[PDB]
Amino acid sequence: YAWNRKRISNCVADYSVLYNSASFSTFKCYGVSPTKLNDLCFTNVYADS
Amino acid sequence: NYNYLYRLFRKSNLKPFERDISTEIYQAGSTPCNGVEGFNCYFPLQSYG
Repeated sequence: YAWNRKRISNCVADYSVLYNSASFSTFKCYGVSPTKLNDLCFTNVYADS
Repeated sequence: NYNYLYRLFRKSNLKPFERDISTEIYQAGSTPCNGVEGFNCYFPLQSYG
């Protein structure tokens, strides 16, 4: 009920490690794709745990 | 009636008036998908609900 929300900025939101990492098994992007994520920018990302 | 299928993954968008009947397993990453499965390997065909 107290899930955090960390606004991310002034730092590159690298995602290659996610692709490189083999620990993750399920990874679905229903709005974008990793292929076009290279040339696609997001205003800000909130890390909610 | 689930006899109706559709393709969900492709290397590239097919040209107009092209029929695709390929059934090879789709690999999300660059690593080869040997055998019938592999890392993030899924069947590209899904039935209609």
